[PDB]
Amino acid sequence: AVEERVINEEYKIWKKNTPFLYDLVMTHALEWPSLTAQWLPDVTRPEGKDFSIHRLVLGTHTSDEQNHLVIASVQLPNDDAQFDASHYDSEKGEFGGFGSVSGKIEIEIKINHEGEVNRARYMPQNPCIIATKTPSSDVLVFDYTKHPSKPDPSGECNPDLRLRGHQKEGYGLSWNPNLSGHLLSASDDHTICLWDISAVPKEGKVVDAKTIFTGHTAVVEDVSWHLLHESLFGSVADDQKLMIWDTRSNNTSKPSHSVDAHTAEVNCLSFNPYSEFILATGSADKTVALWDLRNLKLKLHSFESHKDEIFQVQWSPHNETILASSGTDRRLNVWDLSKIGEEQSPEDAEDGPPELLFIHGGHTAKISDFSWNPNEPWVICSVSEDNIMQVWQMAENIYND
Amino acid sequence: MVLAPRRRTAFHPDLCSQLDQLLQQQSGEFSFLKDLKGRQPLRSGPTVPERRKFGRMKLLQFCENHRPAYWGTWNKKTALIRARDPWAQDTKLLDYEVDSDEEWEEEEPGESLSHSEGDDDDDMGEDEDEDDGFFVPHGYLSEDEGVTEECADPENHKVRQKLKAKEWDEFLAKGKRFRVLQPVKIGCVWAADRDCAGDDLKVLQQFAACFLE
Amino acid sequence: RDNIQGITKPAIRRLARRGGVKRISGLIYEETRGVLKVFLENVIRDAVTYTEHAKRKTVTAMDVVYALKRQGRTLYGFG
Amino acid sequence: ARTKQTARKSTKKPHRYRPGTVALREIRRYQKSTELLIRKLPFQRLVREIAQDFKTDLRFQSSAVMALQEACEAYLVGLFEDTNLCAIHAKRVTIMPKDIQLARRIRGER
Amino acid sequence: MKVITCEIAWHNKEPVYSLDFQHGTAGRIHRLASAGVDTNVRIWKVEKGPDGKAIVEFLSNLARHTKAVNVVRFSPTGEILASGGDDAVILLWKVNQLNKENWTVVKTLRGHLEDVYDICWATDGNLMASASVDNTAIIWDVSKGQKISIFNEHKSYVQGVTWDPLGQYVATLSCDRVLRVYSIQKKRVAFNVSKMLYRMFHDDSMKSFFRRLSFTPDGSLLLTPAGCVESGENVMNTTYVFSRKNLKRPIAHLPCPGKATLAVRCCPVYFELRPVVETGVELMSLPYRLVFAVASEDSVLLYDTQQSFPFGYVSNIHYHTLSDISWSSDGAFLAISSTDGYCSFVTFEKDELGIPLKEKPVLNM
Repeated sequence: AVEERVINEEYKIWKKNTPFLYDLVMTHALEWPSLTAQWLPDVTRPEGKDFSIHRLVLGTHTSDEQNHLVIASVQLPNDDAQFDASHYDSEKGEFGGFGSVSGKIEIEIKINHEGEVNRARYMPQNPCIIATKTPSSDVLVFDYTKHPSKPDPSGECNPDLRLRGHQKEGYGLSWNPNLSGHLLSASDDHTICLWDISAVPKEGKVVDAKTIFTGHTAVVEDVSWHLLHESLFGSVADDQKLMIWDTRSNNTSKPSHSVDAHTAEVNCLSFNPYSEFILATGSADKTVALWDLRNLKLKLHSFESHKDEIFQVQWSPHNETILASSGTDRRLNVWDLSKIGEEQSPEDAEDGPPELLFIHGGHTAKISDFSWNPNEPWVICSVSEDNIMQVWQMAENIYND
Repeated sequence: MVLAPRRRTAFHPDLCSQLDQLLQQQSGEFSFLKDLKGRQPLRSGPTVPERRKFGRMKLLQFCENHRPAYWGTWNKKTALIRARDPWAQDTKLLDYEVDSDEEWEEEEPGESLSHSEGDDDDDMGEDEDEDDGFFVPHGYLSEDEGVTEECADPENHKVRQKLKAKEWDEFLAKGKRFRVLQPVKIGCVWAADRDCAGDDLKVLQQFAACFLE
Repeated sequence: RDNIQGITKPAIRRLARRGGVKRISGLIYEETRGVLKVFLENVIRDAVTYTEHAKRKTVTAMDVVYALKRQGRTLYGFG
Repeated sequence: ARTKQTARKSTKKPHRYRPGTVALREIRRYQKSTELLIRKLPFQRLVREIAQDFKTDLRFQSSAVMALQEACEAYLVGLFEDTNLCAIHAKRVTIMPKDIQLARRIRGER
Repeated sequence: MKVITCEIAWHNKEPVYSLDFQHGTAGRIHRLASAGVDTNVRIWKVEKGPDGKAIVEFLSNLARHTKAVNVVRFSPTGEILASGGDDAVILLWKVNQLNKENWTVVKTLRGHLEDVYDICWATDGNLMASASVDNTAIIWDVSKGQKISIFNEHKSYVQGVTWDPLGQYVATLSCDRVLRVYSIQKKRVAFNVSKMLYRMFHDDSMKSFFRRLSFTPDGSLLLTPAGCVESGENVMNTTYVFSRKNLKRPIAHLPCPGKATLAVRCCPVYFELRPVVETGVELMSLPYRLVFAVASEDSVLLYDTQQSFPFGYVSNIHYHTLSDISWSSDGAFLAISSTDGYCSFVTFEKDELGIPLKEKPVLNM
């Protein structure tokens, strides 16, 4: 149990250090560990109140109990209240005060879900339809606007649209931001499925696979629709390869742009919300790689500060040059590209590459999934496998300088 | 309800065609990292000593500590504690011994009002008030019976009806919740001038003086 | 009659809920009931003396606002 | 695939505003709270018992009783805020009666 | 005019109940004296800023009131402040931490049994008139400080008093929907203005502590707020104007639909008669014109004398009800108090309202 001891000691050191580095930390302990997390774009800022309410979409990984898709609501103090003449400290010498003006995370809506929620991604066009990936072959599609806040006491679940077409479970799922209703899933059966929910009749409940993919030679880890294009989506699998797909092509097993990505098995990818040519792919070799869709032959860079596998690489909805990588290392590095190839002193370079901008050491166990807040800047909700959901944000002195 | 924008860049009709053309050329002439240092990276916005010298207030809320959630400005400057290495140790600036354990060694039965209780619980009941009149019209009738001051009964009834209507209107206005009252300033108009705006002249002539004979 | 315990426990809970606190000892409800009874006593006594010094019988909201001003507090939307 | 481990089930004293540089323009406190949180029957009976203790035939109006209720809710939320401040100053999050008397004596009404 | 709501903590953001200005100083820097629930009479320096904004500079903090301070009224000379608290105590502060000057309570007056609401000074400044919740309007002498008269002829609270500048009448108006005028020497209720040919003034049910009324400094107009006229649906909130020729019946009235009027304070400096445009009803035909303001609950109505309709209107400046207004000695200011905690300042340009008379006409005392 020495590993647990050193992990707890490092977490205590990080908690003591967190006033210096962070600007809003809200550690929360979920009832069950969540295998997914994702902010919702709707932010409520009621008049006469100094706190704004956001919303998350967290799954639940339960050993025996029923797994409920949790839609939590966080509360964060407003920017207007972020600088107020409240009080002062005689000994601390900082105009702080603990008090009771604090955030709060409350679970709003829970929906019964068969098996664990591997990945719960909401449809961006309608941020009410939610698609989850089950340990079974099928993919459920929920809609919390049409479901009660309190889950049905019976263990049976009633998904709004059960999507079939696979033979196993795969954590990789991604909606199509431009085409309304299209869905993608990266099963472990070395197959990718594209589903057109917008064409489902009102009385339809089970929809087969509109399009199948077979080009990958191993279990597809994650896929993602292009943020700007329409019929372009990447796919990273255990075959240590990345293939950029196009749905307009008649061939379904033809890897339009097949390039070996990393020595180990690629694990995730995410396209830049601003640049139409840049995607960042994780790896099991602890090497986040930048790619340019103009030329897939050579990686733009090979970000190397992790010591273990990298599970989820997410870009920033506020900056086109800010990354974020996480994995089994319990370390959510927040990379950036503005410091690419910057000369640094050895004392300041021993910490890591200049591309690294922040390290989140406040997770005792592995980071499962995380997502940037689309409204607030730099606010990240990262859920770990030890029933911890942190909503953190680094201080203004690390990025603004 | 404020929704974050789905697109953070202007919709270029030729963007898809240009991307499709570049996807087939596969030319390595373009380097993105080279152009990054030569231009400002794209960004998007959100969807006692003076404050400006203190910085904006930090929230540090933790679930596992009994101490409440720190919400206040932090201004201590320590060069050793770098963001690239959070677990750096900076002695003589923050003693690395626990503080929350000192804050609350509670061991009390404190009704556990943090969450899940105190709000869901509720009750209901009914009551009738006849001997004791806690009503605006009933109270007015009781005070009129107690003292009349030789007042007119129809006038009293009209006053009671107007008071009830005013109470209803005030209750309706209470439903508007916060309502910012924009100041109304009207310039020093005069009847001598003829170039004044008709709006102000009318909104002030509405307050004329009704002379009595 | 003797309905001192009329103010229900969840009323006190909600009062504290928007009172900032989220951690209350269980034996505070009697203290809150006593505090509210004493405040009622003082406010109603002042309001009744204002009414008596107005040659009236039924206490209205203006008398209550006068009483609260005498105590040192203010009431908004009524006077 | 990714190996998955077992899921662990879980569960200073004077606040006198300085006469200057206070640009406060709050509007929430200047309107009715519209949150009574007290049923009319118990508060009504309480006011009735206080009134009959004080003087007979001291009838009230629904406006006057609503004014009582609003004033008392404001007084009690202020008291609970002050007890919060006193408890925080006392390095303890849970209120106690002694915190109630301390807040009352700080407000000057005790 | 320029409306500058002073977003400043006057009295702990607690209600401010009355204001006043110093009428003995001819400079462009004016000395205000607020009062409120905070049991403190804060005196401030008020002057026009670089851009004409009315900024408030703190002068002194005055603290000898055990309860809330309702009405503050400088003497006509300006050197003897008054302070009518809620403890039936009338401090008379005369000059000589955060204070830039010192004010010491010269004399304490003990004549009332309840809260004091309105205070007025005689033209000579050697007398007083205080209206208190105790259904009594007292008359005090500063030299000796004893109750020389008690007009306990009311039925409810008295919330407004004034002194006729010519020195003949003392108009006291209660919450009994009645107006009373007391002679200086006779000390009798000669004018019991209550009915017109239904009762005119508001009952005790309206949402305003004060019913302050003031004679015009000329001394020929008696302006009394909180009046109701049976001309609209059932009530029209107005402000009757009375003339010395016939004070039983007002010459006219100034309806203020919306919020009821509760204060009237006339600008002491006279103005030259503006050229006649043959479009006004001439409230009073006098060789000089003067400006007053009739503050309703949440509005101000700056009238004139040669013009029927008001020449100004200021509303929605304060979220809660207004309590008192005051004009500067030079007439370039109008400090409007409020119960929400802040006071707004209405500022005018030099010789903007009109042309002040070079020689102030005398009044036959």
